[PDB]
Amino acid sequence: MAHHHHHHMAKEDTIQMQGEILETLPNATFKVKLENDHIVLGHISGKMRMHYIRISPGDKVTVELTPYDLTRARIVFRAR
Repeated sequence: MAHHHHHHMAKEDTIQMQGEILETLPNATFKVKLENDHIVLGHISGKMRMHYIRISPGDKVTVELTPYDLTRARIVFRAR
């Protein structure tokens, strides 16, 4: 196939996007609505989430999403 380009992506760029919890889910994942009205699923990684106070609807929180994986995210609760 003439000059067939290899599907091998480079330069990973993840984006921290900040909004508020629209809905709490017991799936270790929280339905977070961002300031753009775009709702993304911010998932808490690690067993810390069980010990951590589950983030109630109406709490503002940051998450981190690859623009390609916009459907999902990882929670970014800013701990010191």
